[PDB]
Amino acid sequence: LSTASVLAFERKLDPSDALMSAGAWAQRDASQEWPAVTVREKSVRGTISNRLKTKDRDPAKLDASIQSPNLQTVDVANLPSDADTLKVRFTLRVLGGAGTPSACNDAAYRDKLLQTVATYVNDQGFAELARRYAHNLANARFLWRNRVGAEAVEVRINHIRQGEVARAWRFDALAIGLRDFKADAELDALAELIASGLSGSGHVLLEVVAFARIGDGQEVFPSQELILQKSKTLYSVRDAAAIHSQKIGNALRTIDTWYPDEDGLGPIAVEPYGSVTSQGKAYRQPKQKLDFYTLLDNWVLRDEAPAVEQQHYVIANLIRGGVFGE
Amino acid sequence: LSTASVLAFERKLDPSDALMSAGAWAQRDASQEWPAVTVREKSVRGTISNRLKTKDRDPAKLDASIQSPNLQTVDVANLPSDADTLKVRFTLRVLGGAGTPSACNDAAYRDKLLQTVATYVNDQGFAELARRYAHNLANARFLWRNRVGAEAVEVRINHIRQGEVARAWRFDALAIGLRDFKADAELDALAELIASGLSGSGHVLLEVVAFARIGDGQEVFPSQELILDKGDKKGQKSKTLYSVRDAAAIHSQKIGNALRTIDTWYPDEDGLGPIAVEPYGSVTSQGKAYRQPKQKLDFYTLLDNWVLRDEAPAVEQQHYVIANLIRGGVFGE
Amino acid sequence: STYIIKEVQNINSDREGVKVETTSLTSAKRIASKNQFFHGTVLRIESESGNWLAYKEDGKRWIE
Amino acid sequence: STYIIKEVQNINSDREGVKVETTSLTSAKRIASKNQFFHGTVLRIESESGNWLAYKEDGKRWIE
Amino acid sequence: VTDPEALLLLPRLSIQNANAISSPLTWGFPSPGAFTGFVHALQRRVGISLDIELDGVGIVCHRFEAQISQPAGKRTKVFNLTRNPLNRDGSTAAIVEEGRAHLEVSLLLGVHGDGLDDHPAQEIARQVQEQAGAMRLAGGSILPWCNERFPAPNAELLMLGGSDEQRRKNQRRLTRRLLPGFALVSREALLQQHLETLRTTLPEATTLDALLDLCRINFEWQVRDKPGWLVPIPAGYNALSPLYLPGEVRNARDRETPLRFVENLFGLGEWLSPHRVAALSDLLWYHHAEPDKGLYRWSTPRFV
Amino acid sequence: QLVTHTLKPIHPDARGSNLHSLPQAPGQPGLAGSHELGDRLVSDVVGAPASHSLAKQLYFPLPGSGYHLLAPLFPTSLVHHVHALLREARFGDAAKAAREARSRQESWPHGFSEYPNLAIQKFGGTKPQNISQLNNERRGENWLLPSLPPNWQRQNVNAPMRHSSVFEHDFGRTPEVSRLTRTLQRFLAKTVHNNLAIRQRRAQLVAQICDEALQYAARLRELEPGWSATPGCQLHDAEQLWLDPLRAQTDETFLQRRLRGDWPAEVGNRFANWLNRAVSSDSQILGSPEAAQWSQELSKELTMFKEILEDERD
Repeated sequence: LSTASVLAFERKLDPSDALMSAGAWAQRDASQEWPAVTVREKSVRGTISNRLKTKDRDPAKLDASIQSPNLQTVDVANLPSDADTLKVRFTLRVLGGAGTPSACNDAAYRDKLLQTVATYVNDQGFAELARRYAHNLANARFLWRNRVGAEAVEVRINHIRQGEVARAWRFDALAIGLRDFKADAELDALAELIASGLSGSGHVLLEVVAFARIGDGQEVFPSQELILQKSKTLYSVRDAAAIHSQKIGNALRTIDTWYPDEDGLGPIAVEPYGSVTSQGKAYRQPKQKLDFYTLLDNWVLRDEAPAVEQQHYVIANLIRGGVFGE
Repeated sequence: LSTASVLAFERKLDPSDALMSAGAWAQRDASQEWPAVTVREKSVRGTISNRLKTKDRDPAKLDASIQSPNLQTVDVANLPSDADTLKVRFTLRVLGGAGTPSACNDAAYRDKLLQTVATYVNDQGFAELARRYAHNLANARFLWRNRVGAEAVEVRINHIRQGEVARAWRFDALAIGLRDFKADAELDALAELIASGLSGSGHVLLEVVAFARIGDGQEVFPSQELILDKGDKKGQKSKTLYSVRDAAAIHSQKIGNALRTIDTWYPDEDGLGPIAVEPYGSVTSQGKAYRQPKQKLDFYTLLDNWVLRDEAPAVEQQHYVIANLIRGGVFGE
Repeated sequence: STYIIKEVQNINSDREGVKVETTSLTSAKRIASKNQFFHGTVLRIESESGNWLAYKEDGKRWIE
Repeated sequence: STYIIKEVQNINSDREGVKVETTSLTSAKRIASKNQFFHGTVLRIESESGNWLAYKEDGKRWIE
Repeated sequence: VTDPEALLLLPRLSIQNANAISSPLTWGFPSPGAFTGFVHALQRRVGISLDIELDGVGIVCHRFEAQISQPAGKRTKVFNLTRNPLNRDGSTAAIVEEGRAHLEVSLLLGVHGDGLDDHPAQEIARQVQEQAGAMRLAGGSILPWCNERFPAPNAELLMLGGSDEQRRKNQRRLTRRLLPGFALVSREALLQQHLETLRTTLPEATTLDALLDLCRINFEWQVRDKPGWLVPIPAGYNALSPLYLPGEVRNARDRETPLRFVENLFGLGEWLSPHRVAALSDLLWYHHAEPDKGLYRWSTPRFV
Repeated sequence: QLVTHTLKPIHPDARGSNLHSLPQAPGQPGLAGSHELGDRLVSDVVGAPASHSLAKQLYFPLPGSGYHLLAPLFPTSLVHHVHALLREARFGDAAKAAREARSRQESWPHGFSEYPNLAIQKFGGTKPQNISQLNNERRGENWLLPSLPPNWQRQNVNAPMRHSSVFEHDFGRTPEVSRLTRTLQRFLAKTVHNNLAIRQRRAQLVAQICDEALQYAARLRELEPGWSATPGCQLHDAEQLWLDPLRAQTDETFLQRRLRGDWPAEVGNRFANWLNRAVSSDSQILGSPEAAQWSQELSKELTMFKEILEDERD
């Protein structure tokens, strides 16, 4: 019973674009019609800050470059003239059927996978993954630079059912530990709702709206769009700044903390081979048996159930979805 | 009496492109001017997570690839800032004369085929195929990813007669079983209308409009347009979505293929639901082709036997053969 | 002859590549295939400039 | 070919120019460079009409 | 070139996934033969029921939208192909060349049958439109006119009766609704004129078409001027082999008529606004065949 | 084998009778075909006439006779000939210098022709060798010619009710008319020697202006549901009468009543003045022979233009 050369799993928990706006912390109770932050252009005089080879460089060569600097145009987004609070609004949907494979070459493999998934669900539910996801949704971990140096960050996660707000929730990213997961009644309720949606007990829609105190006329750091002079290109939708769907889903999936290093990095995004771009190192290297592909191959062909931690990581990967096999 | 080296049957039930728009479910009934969804461009920065080939004894080599990400451009379609309901509108026509062959080398073969078709119709009508198609049209089975994760899907089929007046209907895809076919007054009426159109009533036009609740700012998934031109330089997009009149849509054949997913008599019939009516029971997603030629259930073999030897196969095989003839194609050699 | 060997998921993508500095392009193709780190990647050989020299899909033969 | 050679501090300006009546643009360019009356001026070649044919900055190469 | 008694004008006929190649060396608007044969196939079925005669077919293209993408490597565009189903062997399908596009066109059907007077004109028009809707023109489905606005009916008008004043008023009324689109006509006068003009240099026909259909630049610099839009078209198919009895040609789809191997023949057509044309009858395309020579052309002779 | 037609590039499964060559030239002088060359025939080696389903057989009607099916083939010699003729033009050091001269403005004796909007077609797909007479470089390198009508490129139509386009609506400048006006205004500098040919190109260029103008109004009326009151109605009153919407259900019956008894006659004057101001002329040349023909052409064009709108209201 070999594997299928073609294997794909549709991603789950796919959110939508995140719109941004500005306003006054006082008006936080009423936040509608606020004008969006429009990107603008400003000239910046380029400078030589790169590390040049001392062997190639010389005293005259340096004075030559700084003599005629290379001008470069960039794009920046700043809050309105009078605005001290930034607002971000993005929705989230729960599709479900994570273990259900989208396409498989062999039927036996698909049946074995569905059986293993049903067995795992029966033994223990997704409540653990839902609880971990609840913390990430509650806190502002999704923000990369806007969160750093913020006075007050307030997240509001509502529940949209049949077009109405079934139940609202309000949390505090600052109060909630960034590197520590603490239990709360609201977090448990949200985790239960997510587990139900994933299990297929009903449609689940959550509208997350965050309000972060940055400062008057501050400069927000939106997602820079790919370049085709103009060097920095910001991604604007309908003349409004936003964050990429994948850019949000990457932070929202920071649930991988069982790496073999136990360093101070903290939450790591679920990615095959535990690759990290910023750190430049990939934990869970293929040499070990903890790799996702090896764990799934063993638990499928040899029916070897790995540690609960590895099983959770494998289920998280299947939920995120991707392309496997060959 | 040998077969004809050249055999072709014009396809029937050929739909057109499906326009899409976004709006509020409350105004969907009273507002049909919903603006179309315009395609947009986005950039993604991902790592290479594919399976490794070289030995895993080189840890540094792996970390190196991680330092270099993968950059590409794609196309996405998202609803307007304030829109939670997606609308899709597409028409369908019924030509008729499925059994009537378009071209045949020998006249005797054509006459025998017409006689067998008339005999089958007299014995039992196409009401079975019409009923199966009615379920597909009523439900959202045509949608591949838009249906998954939907709050409420409402389909409305309008029979456009000589005038604007029509018998507009309203169904529920969620309430209707996806893997089970149940009888209903509206389904029977639709099947009768389809059978009449196929029999040659004179004119049949059905405008199907669907409204699916997805969410504010959600992303629709249109049919990617194949290009096949890799190009000699960079500065191109890796994913191109099919768009007409600056509006996203789904291919006509891509819609007509899903709508005709009534082939449930395949030999395996083990967990799989409806499948597209195609020769050799090929499946792209599953990558397997049921009804292999080695068996006697093959469409070509069954038709050859029922024509030359006049052997009437099981009612299921006859239904499948009539469905394939309705779909149309090129057979023989 | 300096040739930049790059790897990407789809034939259409931008990524840095290693400089082989090989004598001939065919030699470059063989070296790239030997150094492939992946099964689903699309090998793309490019010169020092922005002109694309050649590409090879995972399930397809070399193309120029 | 009548070409109007003009000199200005910045590419954006409205100053009159001499009519060379040269055969090709390369001739007008070589003439402007050989007879350049200023170091920091920006050469601007234009046809008899108001259409700008080409420009050249003090520290930059010819551009069209 | 029979004088048509009446003319039926199809207001708007949409087509999807039509044939946009029309020729081995050219691509674009479909060959006129596809439209001419269509009216012929309709007359063979409805002509007997309604006792009407259709010999002239006018073509007016209102909207043409192809499916092409321009690559970044070169300035030559490419078409958007489709995905073929998996082969019976289970291996991946083979990619094949194909074309698709959205074509909104209006056809003029010349009614030469005297029996039209014996039946209502509106009923004849509706009966013809009903078959035209179910029919497939150019190789694709014909999407009827259905939208928020009211539908567009087919109008048949007799051009035989009435004074020249009424005839001109009718032609103006028709051009008023046919202005958004451009008509199609065959122009062989300029083609033969240029052929004889450049015959001294070399007797090459394809070279003349290639030179005419391109951006010509003259040394001064200057660009050559044309009075109107001129483009090559498939005037017809020339006979490449002698006629063979139905038995001689193997795998023939019919034993009633003999098979003949033919080749491709190009030409030069011109796009002129309907207001430019004076007589509408000159727009209708008439198929002419020669039994001796295998030359078969749909060019409208009355246009010259 | 050597043949002038093959089914390998046309279809992979296409098999049938391939003619060795054309013994006679059936192509008439009135048209252009492969039979008109009779030379430069290139036939490569592939790898009871019979046909196949993919032969694309099509019936042809006959006057008062039966039907004849035609099974066309894929011309290879003509295709290769046209391909080489266009390759030597687009490429080569000879044509290369020609295009470079255009940028330098040098009046080089040779003239280079361009082929915009070209299309590429691949033969054999993954296995180009399967195609007959298709070499390694010749496979998929065969480019076609664009036959799309000039109206293939369609853009949006915008007619707002504000003053931004209310004042400039009368002009309606379009990229199609902009390229024609530059060619038309270039024929006014010709001397008496060039006045012989100017009597045809300039005469034909006037009709194209009215044609491109009427198309804009037609597309506007066929895309905009209507236009309400707008600012700048002093000179724009005549333009608003070009595109007439239907009377609204909630409106009065005095809108159509006033427009019914009024004929659009100022549109011609506004168009004539617009063209006069758009195209430059010389004052001293008013008493020359060119001015007479220019006024005659403008009058002939204005007459047909006014006549076209006269039947619109009536």
